[PDB]
Amino acid sequence: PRLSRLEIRNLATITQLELELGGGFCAFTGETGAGKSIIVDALGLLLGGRANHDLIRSGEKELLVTGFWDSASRRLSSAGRGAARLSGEVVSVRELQEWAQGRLTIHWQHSAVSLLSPANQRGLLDRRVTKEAQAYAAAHAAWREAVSRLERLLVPRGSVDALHAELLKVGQALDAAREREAEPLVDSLLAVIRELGMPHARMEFALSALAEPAAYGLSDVLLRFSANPGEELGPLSDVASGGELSRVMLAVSTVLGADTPSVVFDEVDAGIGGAAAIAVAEQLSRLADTRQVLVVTHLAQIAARAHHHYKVEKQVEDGRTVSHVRLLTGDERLEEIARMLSGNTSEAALEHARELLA
Repeated sequence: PRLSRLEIRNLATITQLELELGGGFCAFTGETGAGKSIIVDALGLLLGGRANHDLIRSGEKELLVTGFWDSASRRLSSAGRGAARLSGEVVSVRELQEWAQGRLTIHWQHSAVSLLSPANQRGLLDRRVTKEAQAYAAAHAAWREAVSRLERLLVPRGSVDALHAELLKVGQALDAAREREAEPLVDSLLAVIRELGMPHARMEFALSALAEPAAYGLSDVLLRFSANPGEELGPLSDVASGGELSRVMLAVSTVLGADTPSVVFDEVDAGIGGAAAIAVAEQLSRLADTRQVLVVTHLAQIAARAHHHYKVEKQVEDGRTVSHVRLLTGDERLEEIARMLSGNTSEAALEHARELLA
């Protein structure tokens, strides 16, 4: 159920943009900043993101972003208001978020409600030990019944104390499974991450013991990461580069899978190149075997692996240079790839382009 169509009106450098985009790996090249507005900035609004009025075109009163998979829309008004819609129905932004978060994932900018959320960091590990986790859940639920009944009432509490013993007993079994399955899981992620321009990345799952039992266990499960050799581990939110976060999100996404039909990465080509850039294009390609991945890129290595190569271009319209997008046919695409390497076609550029595409 990919994002089939995208309509943007009066957003930044875009007067009117109707984009039929679909498939697996979609690459946006050309005017990269413009591409970001389409893919990161615009789609961000559909996700129920901030109401950034800076996004409204320079001399315009209001912008509109419609997306078709079912439709969702976000309208920002220079007045100070706006509106969200789900299939033509004025809904609340909170509902737009809950709905769109089942369809879209934008990385770096919106990893917070995806994999970096406290609930999902834990989920990563807990879906490797479902048996133990379900064992806890059952124990915890049964214990809540005992506590409930006991509250409904010198008075015996014999059952609730036995159940609480199981709860801790089982709860500890869970932590043991967690720590057990953590290393192999961290190892599989690092295997990929270290090929994406972070050869000395370190990563671990940390269990934090809770004061009281949670519905999800006896401990908090946190994901800690350091990109460089000299650095100390820490939250993934503490990576110095947005691009680095994106590339770590990519790795996790291909290794363990994405949870939405469409995923967006911004800047995953940021601070890398050469070998590192090829490894990224390869991971993107694989994630696209099951998903629609939308990236804006300036590296021919990445573009050449796209199922669809879009070029963001510039045209004058009412004396103003606006943005325009269009699919690349094949030979036109080959030309673009060469331009991205050599900045203009050179028999060798075409020869390098030929290989990148194949």
